[PDB]
Amino acid sequence: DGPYLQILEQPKQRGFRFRYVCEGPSHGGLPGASSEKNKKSYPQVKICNYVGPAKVIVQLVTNGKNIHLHAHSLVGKHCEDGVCTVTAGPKDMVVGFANLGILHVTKKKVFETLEARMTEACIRGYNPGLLVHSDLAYLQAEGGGDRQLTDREKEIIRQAAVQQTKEMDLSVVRLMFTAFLPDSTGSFTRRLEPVVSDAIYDSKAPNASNLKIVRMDRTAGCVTGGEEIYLLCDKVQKDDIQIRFYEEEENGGVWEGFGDFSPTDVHRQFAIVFKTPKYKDVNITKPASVFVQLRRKSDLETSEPKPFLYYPE
Amino acid sequence: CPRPYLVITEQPKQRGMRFRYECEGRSAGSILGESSTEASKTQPAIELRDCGGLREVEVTACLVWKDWPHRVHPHSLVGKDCTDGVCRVRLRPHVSPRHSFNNLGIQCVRKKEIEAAIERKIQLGIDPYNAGSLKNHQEVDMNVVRICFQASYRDQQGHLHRMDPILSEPVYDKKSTNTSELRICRINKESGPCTGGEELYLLCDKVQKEDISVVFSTASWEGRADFSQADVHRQIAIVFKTPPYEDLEISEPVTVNVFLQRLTDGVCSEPLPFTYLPR
DNA sequence: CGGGAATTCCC
DNA sequence: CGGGAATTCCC
Repeated sequence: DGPYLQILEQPKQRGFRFRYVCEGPSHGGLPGASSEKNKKSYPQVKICNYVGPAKVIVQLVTNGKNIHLHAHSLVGKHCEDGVCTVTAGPKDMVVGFANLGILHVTKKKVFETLEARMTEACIRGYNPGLLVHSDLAYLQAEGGGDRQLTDREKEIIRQAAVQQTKEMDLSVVRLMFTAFLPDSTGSFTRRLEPVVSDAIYDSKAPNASNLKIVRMDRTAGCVTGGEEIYLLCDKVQKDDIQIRFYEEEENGGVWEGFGDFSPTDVHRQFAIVFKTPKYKDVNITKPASVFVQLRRKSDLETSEPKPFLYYPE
Repeated sequence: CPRPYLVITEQPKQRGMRFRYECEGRSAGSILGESSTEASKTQPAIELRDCGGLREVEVTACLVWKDWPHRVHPHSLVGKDCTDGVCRVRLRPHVSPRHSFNNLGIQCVRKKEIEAAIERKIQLGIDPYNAGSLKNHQEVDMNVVRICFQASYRDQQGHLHRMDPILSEPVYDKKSTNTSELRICRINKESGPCTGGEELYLLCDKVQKEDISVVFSTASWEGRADFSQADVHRQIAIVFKTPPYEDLEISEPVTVNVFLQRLTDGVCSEPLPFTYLPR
């Protein structure tokens, strides 16, 4: 009911490359679920119930039940150290994040990055038990920025920088927006409750990229199934992919069938040679208007439906 | 006047061998012979000629570049009696067929790894032809090396003799795509007319969209189907329109086997049975 | 081993 | 300123 942050347009979620360090960050800008063909739309948030000037920062937090710092790093203009700090609020309380880049540390150089991230955080506020170990907090900002601290603790983060690297999934990340209002002296120290964005999956992750049925062989087969068809497609994991044919019979249900193929019938992750399934009704003579779509058993992500035709005997 | 010498009585399978990185150690797939063929696996061998009178010879297999400047090659032959890029085997004729190097294997380095290794090589005194000291690195092919055999022997008094170096048929890496043996896994259909313009899918192995072609063969015939690079899906599935056959209207179909062929070095797959039909 | 995931390099 | 593909590392 008082001053609070809020996400306006969430990040896209799927279809963006976490360009590696060696690739050079200068590769693209993370969009918002909307950024369409001829109408971009970046991730923007608005401070609500407050109209004075502010400071809104963003960093990458892990995904899942726990919420810690991610080893990856945001990159861009007003960014640095994987945390972009845009200001905004003189009169307009909405702020967006254009040309946002997502690093991607090597599975190897993670720990060091974390340990360094955690510790450096063990000197300020919001970053204490919320981040590193929920058994500290004794930090939550003192008055001047205490020094490196003593051992044991200097070993508690290290021990946490470990348990965390182990469970960090570098193929997904969430943006964490944190607004800071000005508390006297004009300075920004009034830190509003943060807000996490949706998951953002690395399009270079075989397990979570967009699905696409790029031109396939036959656009129709006999209702007797067993029709062997060649399908060209974007990267898939033979063991977790499936070809779902389906029909939406008039408010009576929803038909669905799946093609046949051994994880061997998937060719180098881009082609799948399968046999079509028996339609819903075989004795019929009139051709069938059905839809086919690749699908991930894991996340249930589904490609665009391509029209398919079932013709009788 | 006869002088002892060695010869490659069997070159190493020019294509099909995959190179391994330090981080993979050894493997169950070693270097093969030109002949070979899954039924009669052969190994790359040599032989010593006019060597009687030589109680014992010593041969040393060690990769070297490939062209004119035959500097020691970065990678290294790994396997039996080796150690560094140099498989050694002492020999006494009264046999002399030179086994044929059985498990022999190549262990590639990393594009950065070069300079060092190649340098640590001469530093270690390994160079079948001697390179130089001023800059031993420019454009090196990590996909094509070449085995160089050598032999030497003593005589009455230690003084050893070195019988001229013998190069081998160029060996190519199976992963360097542009340098691997092409193959056709499956193929859309094998029926089809004779006119042409019949869309035929073709699931092949790794191949570059800007250097691949498929040609149907016949009696000294070679018609290649058309298709744009936009048809080659992620180098694993070439899709094409069927070409016409040497102007025919005959009702009796015939075998017009097809196959992948590289525009770069002409190399090509093993033909795949496909026959036309009438109009 | 050979297929793929992880990281690069290249246009 | 994206995307394809080559190089390495891993299972």
